[PDB]
Amino acid sequence: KIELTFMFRGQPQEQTAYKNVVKKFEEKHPNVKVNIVVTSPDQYATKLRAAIAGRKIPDVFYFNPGELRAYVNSNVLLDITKYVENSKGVNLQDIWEKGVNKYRFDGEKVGQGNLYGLPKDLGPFALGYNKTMFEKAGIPLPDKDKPYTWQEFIDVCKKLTKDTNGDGKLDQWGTGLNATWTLQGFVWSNGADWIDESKTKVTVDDPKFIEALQFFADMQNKYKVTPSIAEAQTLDTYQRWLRGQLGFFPVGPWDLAAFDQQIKFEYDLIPWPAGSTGKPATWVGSLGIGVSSMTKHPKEAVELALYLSADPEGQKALVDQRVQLPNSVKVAEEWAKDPSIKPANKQEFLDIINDYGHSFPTEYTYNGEWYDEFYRNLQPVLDGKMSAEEYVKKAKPKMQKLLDQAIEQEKQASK
Ligand SMILES: OC[C@@H]1O[C@@H](OC[C@@H]2O[C@@H](OC[C@@H]3O[C@@H](O)[C@H](O)[C@H]3O)[C@H](O)[C@H]2O)[C@H](O)[C@H]1O
Ligand SMILES: [Ca+2]
Repeated sequence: KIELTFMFRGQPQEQTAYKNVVKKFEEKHPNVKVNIVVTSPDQYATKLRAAIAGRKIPDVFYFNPGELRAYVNSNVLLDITKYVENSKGVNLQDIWEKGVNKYRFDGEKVGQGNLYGLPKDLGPFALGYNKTMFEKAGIPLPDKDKPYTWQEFIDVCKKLTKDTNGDGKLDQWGTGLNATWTLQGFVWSNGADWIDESKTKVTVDDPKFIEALQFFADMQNKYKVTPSIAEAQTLDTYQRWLRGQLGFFPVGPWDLAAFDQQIKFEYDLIPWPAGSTGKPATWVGSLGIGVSSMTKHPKEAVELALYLSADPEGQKALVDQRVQLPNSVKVAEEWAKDPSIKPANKQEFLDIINDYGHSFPTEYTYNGEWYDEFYRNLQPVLDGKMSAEEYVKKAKPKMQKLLDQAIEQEKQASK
């Protein structure tokens, strides 16, 4: 008799897994029907923005932690605190505190107070390597604790870059990193960031940032340890990693089902190479599961969010289907130690969460437009047509204007 709309995003394997788990919810609650709206990850922001702009908000939906404050100011997210407290058996205290706190807001600041969502997951972005490739090449395996230096990383990547079938053409490469998702770790481990400590000033013109960005671009253009510009256009580097053509590529827990299906070589996880700080860095992602402030069925909507986020049955199903690591800390710790479940160094995911993982800079700001502007015109740097130094000088004032506007807009919307 009750109908809920559940809006979310995922790669094909994630869509299938969540659709399966929603069906399990519907078996458990036969009086609730869940109507699904699902998109690809890149489509999602646009489609959710449109829903909110028209005030036709789905009952339950994914959202970005960087939108939490804006969504509260505009009365988008229901305060679900009391529903979560009253629910049978639920124990959020078992869930990653880092995850739960991203969706708490006390009226002034994030991290404390009322719950406005539940964590879908934590998404530590690890570095994988192709063990099959290393062993066929006779290269000593990477250490699972001590990061490569940047120069050591380039050195091994060069050794891996070769013509393996002897037709005279390179057909295997050290790596092929996507700047959108992998620049951050090089920037951070080199002691830089997109913004200052106060999160109000753009700092991409820091020499440490420039060094990190130029190093990144140089992997393709100078050190030549990646497919060429044309080769990556022909077949993108994620696909080339699946086919066993690349030595190194990132791995998120959401990748595991796709990798189970398509990757035939042995791979394992390692820390990211470290810049001047000598400490590895990468991001820990998260999405929240929120409830529409205007839902006609808040109890059932929170029950769906809880089933996906915290319920041991719903959680076990998601972990079994290899699209995330457990939200329960104790379950995650014994998961990581189970050697029958690969990669062998699953533990690296937990090390990222507990130690060297950072948030995206936009998680700190009222909106992300300032950061999107950095990436919007970045490709000429990546393709060697413009220096890192020249680009960040040009981008910085455009970014700063947008950031200033985000800051002002928060002041206005929170009045
Ligand atoms: O193009 C290959 C894909 O890109 C890289 O992933 C980057 C993006 O991460 C996934 O989203 C993960 C979720 O967002 C996190 O905040 C949350 O913790 C996760 O559930 C998107 O599907 C990707 O576009 C990887 O190399 C590969 O998956
Ligand atoms: Ca060849």
